[PDB]
Amino acid sequence: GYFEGMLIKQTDYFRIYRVINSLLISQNADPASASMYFSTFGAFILQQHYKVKAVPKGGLAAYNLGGTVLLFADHREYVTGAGENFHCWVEADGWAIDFMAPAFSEGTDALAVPAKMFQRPLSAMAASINDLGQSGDFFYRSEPEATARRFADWHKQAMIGDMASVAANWFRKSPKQMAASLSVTDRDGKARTVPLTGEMLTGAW
Repeated sequence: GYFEGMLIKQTDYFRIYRVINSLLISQNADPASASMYFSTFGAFILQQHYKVKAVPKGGLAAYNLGGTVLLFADHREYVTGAGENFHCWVEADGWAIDFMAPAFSEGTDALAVPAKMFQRPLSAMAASINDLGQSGDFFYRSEPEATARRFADWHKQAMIGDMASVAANWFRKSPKQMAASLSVTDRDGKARTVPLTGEMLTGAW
């Protein structure tokens, strides 16, 4: 209670999630693509506002969330997802941060996954997908070749960099007072209003 020990305050983590979610929502992205935006835009915001090296990574990811294991992998003969089960996260200043975590309720049906922050030391990582016995446990296997290929066409898409710029400029550290909505201009020169999405967000894994 006497210092900020985590890389980012919980409330600011939620600000980041809210900003990225607000920019993405119109895109109706699949889970894998969504994680790519949460991880790259999150990393960019961390670089720009917190002055830490923050690196998006992807591959196989698994979490114990309140007793249920969420597994971003394909089952075969588990392996790294060849499709929509691929998942990205951020590694920054030793911290594992998954800015997508509040969105884990979607697509999990019976698992009834709550929306909470995921920000934990990488040094706390479990040994495997079979070592996830406690809520908040996580396991990652980076697949750098797969990650590189997944992102291969992103540099050709000017809109993505434009959205990242908007994200970094929308985010402010608490308590400074963020715009409720922004006017965003596309490459055609046309502007649209993008509002902050409106979920109430509490809790940490």
